[PDB]
Amino acid sequence: PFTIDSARGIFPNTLAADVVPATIARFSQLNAEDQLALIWFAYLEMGKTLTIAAPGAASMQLAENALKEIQAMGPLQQTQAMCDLANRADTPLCRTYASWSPNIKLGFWYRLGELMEQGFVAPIPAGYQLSANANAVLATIQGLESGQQITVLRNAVVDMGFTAGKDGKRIAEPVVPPQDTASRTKVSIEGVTNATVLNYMDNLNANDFDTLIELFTSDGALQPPFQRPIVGKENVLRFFREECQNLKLIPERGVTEPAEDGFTQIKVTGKVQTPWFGGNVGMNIAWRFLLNPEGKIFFVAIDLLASPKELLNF
Ligand SMILES: CC1=C(/C=C/C(C)=C/C=C/C(C)=C/C=C/C=C(C)/C=C/C=C(C)/C=C/C2=C(C)C(=O)CCC2(C)C)C(C)(C)CCC1=O
Ligand SMILES: [Cl-]
Repeated sequence: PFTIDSARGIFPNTLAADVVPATIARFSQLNAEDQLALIWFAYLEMGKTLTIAAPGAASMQLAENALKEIQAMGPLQQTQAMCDLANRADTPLCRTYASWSPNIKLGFWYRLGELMEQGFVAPIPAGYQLSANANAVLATIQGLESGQQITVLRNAVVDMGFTAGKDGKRIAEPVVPPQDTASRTKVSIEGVTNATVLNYMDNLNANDFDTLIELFTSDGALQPPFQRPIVGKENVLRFFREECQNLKLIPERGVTEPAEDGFTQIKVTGKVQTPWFGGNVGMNIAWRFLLNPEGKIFFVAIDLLASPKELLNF
């Protein structure tokens, strides 16, 4: 209850799926052309059983100029551009890409994937064989749960491009209006009646970010899977609006314990669906909340769990 960074240690029994950042770190080592081929291979294979939702209209408009620029290039330059992104080279295209929210980056690649499939953008060379390191990276990915697989792909997409500057322009999709109060569902969590936790889940499921942020302490933080804590209301609200639209949180069960100085720690496990996959992928998630004496959120971590055996009382 003293520092955000120390709160990261609550519920240390929770086995997170650290194969995901392990696998990203291996992937990130690879030659850029192998990075692109590996993801193309993983995307095609995944596409046999799992269809990516179409990118939204707003997102596509925001990426349109950059997409058109690539499509207008000669094939060799197309491949160079894609390699630039994967290598995190400093180019205008890479800087533009880095200004984008994850969803806009994902929609940019969705479009390129389609164009590569159709042959209008330079495809991976015919009969391309992955490097030794890359083949093993792909094998690891394909052995993971689908929730882990899609998190690897997202993290690979988000990592591309080049950031120059701390206060650079941030482009995101427009913010959706909150769900009308009448049509809102309420979660039920075995063992957990805590109104802060329940309001957290319900407000996020309604896209009600302005209500959600009011649950947090001024200095409070939210820690997304495999990322550092996002600290303070401005940054946490920004993150909700840019990256947390249209989720479906399906918490199942939890456990509630005292913490130092009148705090309460609560762990919840359940599933989450992203709008990119809907009900076809349920990620196994834990939430770990540290609530202050008045019930506001000082810290919440969201963990992708190593396996379903990590869900409480499987
Ligand atoms: C790149 C590339 C390609 C294309 C690749 C493509 C098109 C790839 C597309 C990949 C896609 C669309 C991946 C989407 C992943 C989304 C996830 C993991 C969302 C998780 C959300 C969670 C857990 C949120 C949970 C949360 C909860 C519960 C909270 O309580 C608080 C909020 C928080 C957010 C933390 C080609 C195929 C063209 C080949 C070349 C190439 O390189
Ligand atoms: Cl998402």
